[PDB]
Amino acid sequence: RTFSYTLEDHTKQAFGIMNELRLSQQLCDVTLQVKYQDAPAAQFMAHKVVLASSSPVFKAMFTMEVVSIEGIHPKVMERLIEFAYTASISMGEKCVLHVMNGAVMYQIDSVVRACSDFLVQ
Amino acid sequence: RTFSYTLEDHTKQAFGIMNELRLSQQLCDVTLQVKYQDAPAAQFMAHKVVLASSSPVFKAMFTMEVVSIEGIHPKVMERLIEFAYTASISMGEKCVLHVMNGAVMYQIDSVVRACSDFLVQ
Ligand SMILES: *[C@H]1C(C#N)=C(O)[C@@H](C)[C@@H]2CCc3c(nn(C)c3-c3cccnc3)[C@@]12C
Ligand SMILES: *[C@H]1C(C#N)=C(O)[C@@H](C)[C@@H]2CCc3c(nn(C)c3-c3cccnc3)[C@@]12C
Repeated sequence: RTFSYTLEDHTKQAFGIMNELRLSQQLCDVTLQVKYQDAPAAQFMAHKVVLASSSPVFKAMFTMEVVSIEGIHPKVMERLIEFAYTASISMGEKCVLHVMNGAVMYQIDSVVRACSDFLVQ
Repeated sequence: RTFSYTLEDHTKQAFGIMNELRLSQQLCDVTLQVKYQDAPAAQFMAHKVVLASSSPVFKAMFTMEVVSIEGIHPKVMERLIEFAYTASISMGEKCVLHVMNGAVMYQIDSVVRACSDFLVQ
């Protein structure tokens, strides 16, 4: 007989740690430079393999690097990265469209579907 | 008002992709050399930030590198890495103790508790 076991919460817990690591800027191997049209330049350190696992666009991009990002607002990028590491996203209603546009841009389909479904209303 | 959304399955899905990436040997930044006492040398490519998020011992170790691993059996290491990326682990009963010893060695407490609870019986 062969024993087997699954920890139901493991993925949620491992992501918690991965988020700590990003916040401590530990083990990061990418820096996203978001320069965008009158808004101040922002930088976001992250882990390539985590970004790739949430976005086909990031996966395509990566399969210490500094990446220039045009065409998306830093605050929008910030929220998408948070989603990549936390499985949740928040914005103030008067902006759920801007977020959606970022999520469309990065093929984060679950976020797109969420904003879209909410915007319809 | 501020909108918020959580994708319940995101962590399970992102890990699925991270596992694909490891299997395709994409974005890896560590190679674990497991040489152990009469057994053949084995190598395991992985992502530091994923190993770190499942093991305090790996986190301590990392906070393309080749790491020499002594004192643990390659097949045991293999199963622990699988657990790190899949949240599940399997072995053939006549070996759940060997696995437990590896899991103890790497402070993967949920695996230790699982084998321990099963061994008691
Ligand atoms: C509006 C908002 C709210 N409420 C947010 O929660 C965040 C997510 C938005 C970031 C992007 C943004 C916002 N307000 N504006 C006017 C923009 C913007 C500006 C220029 C180009 N694209 C977007 C926020 C702050
Ligand atoms: C026994 C086993 C079963 N059934 C497994 O599923 C895997 C996880 C074991 C790997 C380690 C191992 C096993 N059998 N032996 C004798 C060892 C071993 C040998 C020497 C030192 N430590 C462990 C497996 C194959």
